[PDB]
Amino acid sequence: SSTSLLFEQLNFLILVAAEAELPIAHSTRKLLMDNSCNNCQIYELYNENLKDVKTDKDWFMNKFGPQTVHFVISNTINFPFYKIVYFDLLIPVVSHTWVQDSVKTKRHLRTNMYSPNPFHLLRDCQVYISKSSFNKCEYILYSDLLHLLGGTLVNYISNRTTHVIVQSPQDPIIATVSKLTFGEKPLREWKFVYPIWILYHFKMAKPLKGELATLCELDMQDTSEEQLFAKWEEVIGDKQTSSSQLTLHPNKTLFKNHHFAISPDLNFFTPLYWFLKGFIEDLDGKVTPLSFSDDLKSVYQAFPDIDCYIGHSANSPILEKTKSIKPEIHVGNVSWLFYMFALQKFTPVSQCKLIHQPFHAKLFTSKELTVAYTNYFGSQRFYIQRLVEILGGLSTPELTRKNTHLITKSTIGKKFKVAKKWSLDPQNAIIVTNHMWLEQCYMNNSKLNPKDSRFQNFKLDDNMGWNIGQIGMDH
Amino acid sequence: GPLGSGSSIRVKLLQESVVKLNPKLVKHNFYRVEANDSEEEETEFDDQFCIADIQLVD
Repeated sequence: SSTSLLFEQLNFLILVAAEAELPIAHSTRKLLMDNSCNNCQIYELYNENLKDVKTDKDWFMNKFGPQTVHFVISNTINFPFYKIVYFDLLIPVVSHTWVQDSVKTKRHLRTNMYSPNPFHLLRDCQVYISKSSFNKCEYILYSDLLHLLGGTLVNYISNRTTHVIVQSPQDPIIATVSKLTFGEKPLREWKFVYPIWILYHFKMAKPLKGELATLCELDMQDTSEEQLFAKWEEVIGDKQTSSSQLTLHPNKTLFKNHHFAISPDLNFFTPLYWFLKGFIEDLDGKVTPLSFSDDLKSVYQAFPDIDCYIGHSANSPILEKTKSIKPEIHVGNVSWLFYMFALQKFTPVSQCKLIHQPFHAKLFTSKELTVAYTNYFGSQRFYIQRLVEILGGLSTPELTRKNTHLITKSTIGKKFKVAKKWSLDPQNAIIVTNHMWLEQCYMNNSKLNPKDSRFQNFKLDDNMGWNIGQIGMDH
Repeated sequence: GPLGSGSSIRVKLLQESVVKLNPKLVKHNFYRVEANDSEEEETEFDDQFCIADIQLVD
């Protein structure tokens, strides 16, 4: 067998679901070891009586740490710590073929296509969401659902972009992307779709096909609001009940005895509000939209069951007034709802992540904070994109001289080597720092010094608790 | 809310391709990509890319 440094400094956990799977686990461990993995654990699910022990984050960190686990190798998601591994710790879960194909092709293949989660219906998609179609709260919601469906969000157009999400034929991005020609050969064949392409997969938990697939395609004749409304109603309207969305997410009373007040600073396209309201009510929750003209004391007196506030911005005066009337109210954003849906448990915001509270005012500008990142995998990449976005900056998967920072947790790879040299060049002077700088800047709402020693620690993978997304969580 | 006139989008292009790009598109900037990591068989290990900021067409 051949050897390489492909998996240098990475830790793997192989979950064996049945005795017959042991030879596959052995061959995968050999592949990992021959290509220089740091550590490879094999864990036989069938050989412990796990149905009487809480397999929570503490259990997982104690059993498989103290170092982090970079990848879980499993051909199934049917193990009782899947949600804490995947949705909390943000560790990818991939089939054995991810290892086999990554060795064959001598590279770290994207993990999405190898997820064994049947709800990851968009796993093969690389999706660009147009910022000239959507406001910030719409963009964040569509990004959240795309991510929950296993797709990849991109903020650049390339010949690998599979879908471009647009609101209407009036978006100028349509003609711009269509003019990306060379001579006149196109960069690729483009698929422009309305956001109901995402929403249908999320609501129905099955692939789009037939006429409903065609209705999600951009139609340049849809020049009126009425025509857009009509397509939304046919594709995700009340006659399309969630046929198998609850098969994969069986807690139909997730939001029972909760009643959410929806802040007016969420200015959704109205059929998108209807989608969100229906999503909550389908989980036995209640919904009351607030208006800028409401007398809040009157509203909360009439609906004393309202116990949650959902809003976009931390600095909304509506939220300030709400907290003075209801001091114990849960204060979250829309992302928080979808995180509880993923966890299948109602969870107070203080036990969730930094990205699940109404967002701070932008701390940085894009001129100050345009960051490349490296050595993150899977949902960690989505998290850093979101964190940089709500700090006020821009993120890039590529490294260029436009970048102000490189964010990394280790010293491996080409970008770290290049950026370290650039940091010493006065003509460039990029800053290399770890993700805890981003997290602490946001949590403290303050521009911390990225060269502090705690942000120059590039051995964070030595402790699983330093995984990105852990800062800010209450036990 | 949404970005409007005069804004741009990011386009990742082979460096070779830039000189052949539609001359009617307005390029705000172009940046050479360094330390590219191919994560798909469709990208070759030594492909040289750039990022172009392309103005939205009027």
